[PDB]
Amino acid sequence: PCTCTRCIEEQRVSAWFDERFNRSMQPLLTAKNAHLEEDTYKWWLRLQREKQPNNLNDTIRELFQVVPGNVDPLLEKRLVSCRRCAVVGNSGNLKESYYGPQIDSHDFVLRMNKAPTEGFEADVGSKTTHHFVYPESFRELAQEVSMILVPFKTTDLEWVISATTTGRISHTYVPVPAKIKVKKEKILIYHPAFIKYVFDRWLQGHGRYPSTGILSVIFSLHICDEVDLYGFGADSKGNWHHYWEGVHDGDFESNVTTILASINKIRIFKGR
Ligand SMILES: CC(=O)N[C@H]1[C@@H](Oc2ccccc2[N+](=O)O)O[C@H](CO)[C@H](O)[C@@H]1O[C@@H]1O[C@H](CO)[C@H](O)[C@H](O)[C@H]1O
Repeated sequence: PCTCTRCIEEQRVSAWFDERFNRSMQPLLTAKNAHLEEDTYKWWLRLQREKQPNNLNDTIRELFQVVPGNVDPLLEKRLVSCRRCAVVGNSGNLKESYYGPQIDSHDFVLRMNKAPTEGFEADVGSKTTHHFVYPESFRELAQEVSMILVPFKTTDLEWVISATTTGRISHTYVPVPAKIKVKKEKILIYHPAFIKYVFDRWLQGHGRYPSTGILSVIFSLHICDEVDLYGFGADSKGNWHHYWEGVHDGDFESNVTTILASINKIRIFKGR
């Protein structure tokens, strides 16, 4: 049992939560766990429908010649008794929220997409432990930050290989960076099967596939004991914009987070 006030894993608090949460899921890819079931693989290929993708097992073998192939799938949660995490979305409800110090007080701070901290630190914090990206939504990261690649197609895994070595992939469905500066040892890979678990069990099949925001939340339910959300949802005026500047069912995903908050499995900080 964790030593926090409450523990996300705890069963028999909410049967709605217990129906959905599966403690056996592994959120990160490793050489050990990389075999996909045929149904999961076919579903994952259908997300972006690449023509004639390379063999996935060959692609993953080549990937783990480059980035670490034996990460602990819960990032060494077994060595801590209360891991507290902040998941920071991109909403302009963070503007003038002054949430930075409270965000930075957490053990892990998880960010996503091209969201910057520089010049926004009083609102969004300066700490990042983990940052979710995909080739089409990447920005250079500070050297301490773990990069969590979320792969939506075979080419996303080939892009990690390329962008840290030969720099041969510069376009997917849009232009993508040919090179990144992230150290290979700092790269983590979101497991495809965990994407499908989010879609089937948490989203009950709503949307074409899950948004990055909700993938980040459910990932954090597994790796953390206590989760606080910042920068999710609209602002107080009903605007959806980013704090610095038809694929997903954002209303259904929103409602999952609202329900999670109502049963004290997360806390949501609404901002401004
Ligand atoms: C808006 C939308 O449907 N985006 C899809 C679409 O994207 C494009 C296809 C062809 C040309 C330009 C774009 N694009 O810049 O919008 O199809 C691709 C697959 O080919 C993706 O599914 C786009 O969806 C985005 O996918 C990323 C992950 O790659 C992430 O889930 C975004 O939230 C999602 O909008």
